[PDB]
Amino acid sequence: FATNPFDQDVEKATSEMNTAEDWGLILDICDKVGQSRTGPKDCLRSIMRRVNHKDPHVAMQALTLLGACVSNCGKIFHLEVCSRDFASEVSNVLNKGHPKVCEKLKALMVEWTDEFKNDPQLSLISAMIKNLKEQGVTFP
Repeated sequence: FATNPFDQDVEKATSEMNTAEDWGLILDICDKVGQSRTGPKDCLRSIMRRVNHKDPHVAMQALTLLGACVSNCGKIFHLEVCSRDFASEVSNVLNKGHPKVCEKLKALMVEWTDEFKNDPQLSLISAMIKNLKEQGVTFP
């Protein structure tokens, strides 16, 4: 019965009508995440639904929103991204996704492992990279 409070803003920020992702709507999303206990998880789940959209223009906009949340929301968001739920969502996107979408998601992962390298609680992204490399996936 419950609706995700991020769904509406995430849709406008990543609309197919947009020439590019709306940054004003991105920063408002980042600020909103930090206002509630469930903000990080609610937002990440909403983002991943848009990353899974049929139109790659929508999926590309969603990945820049994902990157902005990891950049601006701090450890609380990094912990959400460091989950089995995200790892499942990553392999589901890489197996069905457009090459342009796969390129961007894998690029973000390489950036995150470098950013998370000094935190042992944030090792999951590096573990996902190693696991995907065993399956023959390349990470430039």
